[PDB]
Amino acid sequence: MRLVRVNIDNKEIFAEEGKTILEVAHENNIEIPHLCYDKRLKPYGACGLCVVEIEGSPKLARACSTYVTDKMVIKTDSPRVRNARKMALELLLSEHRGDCRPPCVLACPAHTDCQGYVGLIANGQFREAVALIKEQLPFPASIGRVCPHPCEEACRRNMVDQPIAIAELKRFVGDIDLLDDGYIPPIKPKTGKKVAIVGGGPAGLTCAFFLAKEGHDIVVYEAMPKAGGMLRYGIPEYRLPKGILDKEIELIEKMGVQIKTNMRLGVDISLEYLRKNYDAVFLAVGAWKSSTLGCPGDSAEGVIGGIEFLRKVSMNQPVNLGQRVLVVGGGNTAMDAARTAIRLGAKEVTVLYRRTREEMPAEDIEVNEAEEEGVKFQFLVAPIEVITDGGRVRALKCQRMRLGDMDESGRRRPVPIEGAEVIFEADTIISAIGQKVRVEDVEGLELTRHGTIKVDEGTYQTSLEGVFAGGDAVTGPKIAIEAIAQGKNAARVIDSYLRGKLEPIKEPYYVKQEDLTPEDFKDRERKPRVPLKVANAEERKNNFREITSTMTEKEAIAEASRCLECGCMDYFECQLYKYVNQYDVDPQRLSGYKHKRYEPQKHPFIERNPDKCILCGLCIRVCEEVVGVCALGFVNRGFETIVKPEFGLPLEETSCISCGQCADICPTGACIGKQPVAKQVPVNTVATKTVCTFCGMGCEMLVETKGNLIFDVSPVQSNEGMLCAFGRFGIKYVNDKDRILAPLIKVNGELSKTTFDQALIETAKKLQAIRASYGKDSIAIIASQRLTNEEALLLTKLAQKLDTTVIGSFDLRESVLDRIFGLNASTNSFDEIYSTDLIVAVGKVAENHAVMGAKLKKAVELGAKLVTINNGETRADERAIATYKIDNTAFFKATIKALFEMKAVDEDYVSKIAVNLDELKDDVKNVEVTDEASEFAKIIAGAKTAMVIVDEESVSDTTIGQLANILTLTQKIGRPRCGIIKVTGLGNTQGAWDMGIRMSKEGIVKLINEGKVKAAFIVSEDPQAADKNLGEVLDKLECLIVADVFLTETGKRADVVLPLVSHVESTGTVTRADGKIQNLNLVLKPKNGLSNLDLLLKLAELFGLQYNLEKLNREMVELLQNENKYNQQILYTEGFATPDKTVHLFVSKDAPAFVEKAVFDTVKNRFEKYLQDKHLKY
Amino acid sequence: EYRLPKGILDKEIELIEKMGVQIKTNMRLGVDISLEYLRKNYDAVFLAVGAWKSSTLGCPGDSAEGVIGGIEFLRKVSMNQPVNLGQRVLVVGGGNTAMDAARTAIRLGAKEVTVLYR
Amino acid sequence: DLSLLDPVLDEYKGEKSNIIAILQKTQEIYRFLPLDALNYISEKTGVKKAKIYGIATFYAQFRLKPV
Ligand SMILES: Cc1cc2nc3c(=O)[nH]c(=O)nc-3n(C[C@H](O)[C@H](O)[C@H](O)COP(=O)(O)OP(=O)(O)OC[C@H]3O[C@@H](n4cnc5c(N)ncnc54)[C@H](O)[C@@H]3O)c2cc1C
Ligand code: SF4
Ligand code: SF4
Ligand code: SF4
Ligand code: SF4
Ligand code: SF4
Ligand code: SF4
Ligand code: FES
Repeated sequence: MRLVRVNIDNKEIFAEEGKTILEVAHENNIEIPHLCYDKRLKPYGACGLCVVEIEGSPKLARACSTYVTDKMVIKTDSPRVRNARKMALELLLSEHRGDCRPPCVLACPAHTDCQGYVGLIANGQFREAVALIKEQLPFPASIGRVCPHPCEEACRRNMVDQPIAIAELKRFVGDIDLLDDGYIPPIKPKTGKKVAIVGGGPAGLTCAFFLAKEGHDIVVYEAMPKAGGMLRYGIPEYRLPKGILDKEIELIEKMGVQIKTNMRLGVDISLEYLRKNYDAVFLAVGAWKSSTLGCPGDSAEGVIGGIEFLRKVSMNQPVNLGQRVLVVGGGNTAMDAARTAIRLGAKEVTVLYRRTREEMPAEDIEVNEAEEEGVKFQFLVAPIEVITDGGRVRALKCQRMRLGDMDESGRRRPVPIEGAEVIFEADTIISAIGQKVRVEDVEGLELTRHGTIKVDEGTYQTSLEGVFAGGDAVTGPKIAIEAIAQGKNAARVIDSYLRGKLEPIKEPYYVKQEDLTPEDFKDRERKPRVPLKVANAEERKNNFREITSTMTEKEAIAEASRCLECGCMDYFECQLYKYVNQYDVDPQRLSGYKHKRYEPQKHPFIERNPDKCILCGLCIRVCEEVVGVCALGFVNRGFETIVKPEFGLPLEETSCISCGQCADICPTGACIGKQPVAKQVPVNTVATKTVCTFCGMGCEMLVETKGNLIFDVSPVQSNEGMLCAFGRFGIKYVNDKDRILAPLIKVNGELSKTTFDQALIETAKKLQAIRASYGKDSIAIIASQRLTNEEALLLTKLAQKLDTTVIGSFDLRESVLDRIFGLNASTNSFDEIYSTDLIVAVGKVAENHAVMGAKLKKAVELGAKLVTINNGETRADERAIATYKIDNTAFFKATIKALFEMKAVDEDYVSKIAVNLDELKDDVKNVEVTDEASEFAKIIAGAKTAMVIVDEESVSDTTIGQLANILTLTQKIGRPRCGIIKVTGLGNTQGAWDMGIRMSKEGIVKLINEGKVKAAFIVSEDPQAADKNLGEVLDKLECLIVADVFLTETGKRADVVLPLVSHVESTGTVTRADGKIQNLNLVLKPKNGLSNLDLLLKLAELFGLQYNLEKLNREMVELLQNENKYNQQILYTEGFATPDKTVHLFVSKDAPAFVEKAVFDTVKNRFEKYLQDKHLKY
Repeated sequence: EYRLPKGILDKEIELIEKMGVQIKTNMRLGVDISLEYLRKNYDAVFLAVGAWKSSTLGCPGDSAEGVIGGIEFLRKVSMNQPVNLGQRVLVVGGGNTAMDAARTAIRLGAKEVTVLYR
Repeated sequence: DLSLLDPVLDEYKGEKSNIIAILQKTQEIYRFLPLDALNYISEKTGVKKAKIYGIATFYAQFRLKPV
């Protein structure tokens, strides 16, 4: 080898020869875009995103294909490269039909993940929904109570029946969160920076919330006695109760924000003080100066500003109303003042607006409600004079006006009508025509002509350096969520400025669908919206009690289940979106004809969408090169190309095995794997690495969860990075709602729920009664093979405590390997498949285990020779040099005789290492050698190294023994790259056998039939469902105790049913088929709070066994060491494990080579039944 | 357990331990601890050992296998230790021990249990 | 019918690199490539079905609709 010297982005690198530029840049922390590149597949070159400029070459070179040479200067971000990538991304977007974020998210000024928390509500994850809200909205309940909800105006469900009640759902989850201890987001470590926020309103509190999250020291100066702003001294109590506001502000203060109330800028505190002792200052003073009437006599007593009147009312200060009140204005202030006056005892309240009803800035619902309460309205009327008699207002003279022409807004301009004047009798006049920023609070700042503070757009920075502003002080009076969005943006900008580099807010570019029409939703089911509970007008017009009430949990879930899921499910993991955000792409210039070919499918696991396919070919290349099924392919040619299954059939009708590799390799959400949850929702999940337990290959995986629900499973890029149907999709049983979480005991002949202590006591007493009455060896323990090593060891210990040697499993087959070699284990490891010379795959190795099929495909591609022995067709027969279809073990006897005849057996060494050779020769002396047996013997003899892969769950023990004999005769045992590997049927078969569970189904059934066994303790097995003939056998047991995840058909006939938890809720140790020890991590906490090991430890402590996880692990390690099996990659290197230390050659009579058996494990049987019902393969 | 559940007893003993009493279990007088040790390092010693030796039958053959003391049998049952019961059980006595043993044997699967009182 | 393809499949057997010729002969015989005929070819020659559909739809000379 040679070390090549390259230069990538002005950084000298010493890379290795034969590497692509992509690999070198990846290993040297240089980012190169790529969409059609995978490490396990040959280069394709379609997308053209990885183009880099190489000095000395005129054309841009693909980094996924070009190999680094010596003295190579590579520029991966030159303007030529940037333009090429931008053009490629624009071309890809021109044919893209998707929705990066739903219209509900885009319509919200704070850009709250509306679809996210709506879908989380529909799944029952209320705390996760609240946490998602608090990522952009610190006040879920308060804002949900008071918000015009523009998101519902943009909701796509408007095209079907009625927009989703997003505000109501947010209020519901906010109420749930506030009912218990509130949710505080994680706080970054203290940065030692102090920020001074002036104002305790939504903008200031939002800035404090999003700056304390960054670890800064936050102090909020508030002039009013209590924080809240116009959410407290504006909005009345019947619309927003102040207890909720107090609770939210207390939650904010719990984050470390110091709110100094009664501190006023310019009166108690000067701006110089803040600028001197604080790094940054954010002003959120708001518009706190109501506009004067603007007509003569506006200063007469009896005329009061709207916001001042509402502040006096909220503060419970004495106000001077009367029988007759008129409110001048049309905003929220006018309507709130009118309704407050109605509730404060005014007999007549009349609202005067200069425009008409249609141009009323107030919401229609508020106006209608006030009309129900008794507020009268006069439109097209504006004030011109205040008739005051003795210094107190007597009436007000208005000039009627009419809509003449257009205005600055462009809709319509009202102009006065000459000769039209009306006198309205007035005891109180509330001028609520709008509010302006108080000039005193904003001294020393440059003011916009409108009176608001002038700030630089995108940075929220005032004229003074280090002083920021936002909210109503900058934009004028708006809705509260706009102020919250301003506060959040200003907080992000202030954090950037504090870090040193000030960066203006950059709005991302989203792919959105604007061609949608209601005709696209003509097939969706119409569901009624959630009813709104509104208090009676007569009863509510007298008190300040809240009008609307929060929805119930059932109504909230039913409402959130109405969502159409408009946003892309791959938003958080789409790379096309990331790349189009990284480059200034202008898609409109190239937009044109776009295909619409998505048709819904019935596949329960994988959903394909042709409209988001960038035609990278990754799914086809991974189904053909790695999996080897070749169920996908290109269809048509040119602009009409589409990825389709075999003959365009549904994925279930093809040979697809539902591995999900196509969904895992797709970059742009065209192919996705459906989440195992009630409602699909695109969420940012957390991934934990664990081990699949559905067969002995022990594939590692990353389980991605959000809350207590599992949302996805991804393969680990260890080797071929592959998962089969089980590991990828059968993790759905963790979220299953049919799981039992509390024990059941038999009361009055029926199973009913109880406590764990009582159930375990009953179990112990029943077992003790059986042992006492019927003596020793009368209790059978039928444990599943998916339990950890510690649980199996504990079950063996408990069986010793019960004086019973019947410790076995219904999934266990009769052993042959321990009578030949000494140990029932695989001699070699999965790492020697690649380096062996010949592979003998016996049974349905590829069909049962798809990952092993991919491993064999890779090994044969690397140079190995494959010989498949089976009875029917196999996917491995394509690349097999020799294929044998057999049904009897006479084939192996004939092979042994052929080996002996050609003198391919070194009799001296074999007789030295293997006793029982004369009998084997005598046994094979009479069989007839066939052509197939002779060919197989020639192949075996001519191979330097040989590995025999045996599917233990579909191969009889006679075949295994005969193959062991063949390996021993040709001296292919105990050496590197030679041996026998058993692919066990379940996750921890090897560990269960090593711990002491070594009784097969037949022995236990026989013992029950003779009447020797009178009770059974079944741990997560389903004898009744899997086998009908066992139903009578279970009738012979006096007592049956079942420990299962689900209430199976065999748990319904038990006396005690104990609940188990999934394998993602239990930490421990499992053993791979080759003997490798792997760790089961804790992805989720146990749903009932008790793990399987905890339950079994409680039961054992009831018998006087003092154990824990560490002690059991130590005992397991000692047990493995005593058999010379611990951390040994190759077995029998020194000598065999038989007492003679020799091979006891397998001599027996002929028998069927392969067997078909059921699965007794509960979860695996359930998932296999599910796949059979859905007509899927695996 | 059907007359006094052990959870209640555990809760009461935990309440007692909450007062500052240190209960050293598995410590036996004369085997693990000598009386001199207690008399030397403690001001006062209070012995509450109780009557923990069941009376033998007092008839020839009382040592034959299949004859077990009442309190020892009940202790084995409570500790969930394996006892060698059978279809036929006779309890000799008339106290609380005899009745508890008879009812435990009935609940432990004995077909018929007969109590012999003089 | 499917027996009409029996001679062609017998002529181009032993190698899975002659699928385009088989498709052309099927196109000449049936005047189109029915999905049942493509299934029969896929079963007889041993080439994967997706490959057959791709090679068939690649060219404009092969049309999968009855005359
Ligand atoms: C009557 C009324 C009804 C409304 N109804 C709704 C509704 O139904 N829905 C909706 O979405 N929005 C509504 N709004 C709008 C919403 O209340 C405001 O737009 C929002 O609160 C703006 O908050 P802010 O932080 O910009 O300023 P504000 O909340 O107006 O004030 C912020 C804080 O600044 C403080 N402050 C002022 N001067 C100083 C100073 N010199 N020193 C220190 N602190 C100072 C004040 O004490 C106040 O606490 C309503 C507003 C009003 C007036
Ligand atoms: S596939 Fe990616 S780019 Fe396309 S809509 Fe979905 S998230 Fe956006
Ligand atoms: S804050 Fe208002 S606009 Fe935003 S999602 Fe909630 S109701 Fe809609
Ligand atoms: S249907 Fe759901 S995702 Fe679509 S706009 Fe409405 S709330 Fe958002
Ligand atoms: S899920 Fe089916 S189509 Fe996708 S890669 Fe696996 S076998 Fe191929
Ligand atoms: S569907 Fe297949 S070809 Fe299309 S983007 Fe996904 S992986 Fe690439
Ligand atoms: S091959 Fe076995 S270990 Fe791997 S994913 Fe499938 S069931 Fe799980
Ligand atoms: S061309 Fe190299 S990743 Fe696409």
